[PDB]
Amino acid sequence: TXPGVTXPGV
Amino acid sequence: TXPGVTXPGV
DNA sequence: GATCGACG
DNA sequence: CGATCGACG
Repeated sequence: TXPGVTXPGV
Repeated sequence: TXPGVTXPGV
């Protein structure tokens, strides 16, 4: 996720 | 699929 | 991070 | 055609 907590996705 | 019956996938 | 989202 | 298809941070 994110960042943070990428995306998703990427 | 295949082709035939792409891949999967692509 | 959370049973992750977006190319024949 | 196919089949709850399968493989970039």
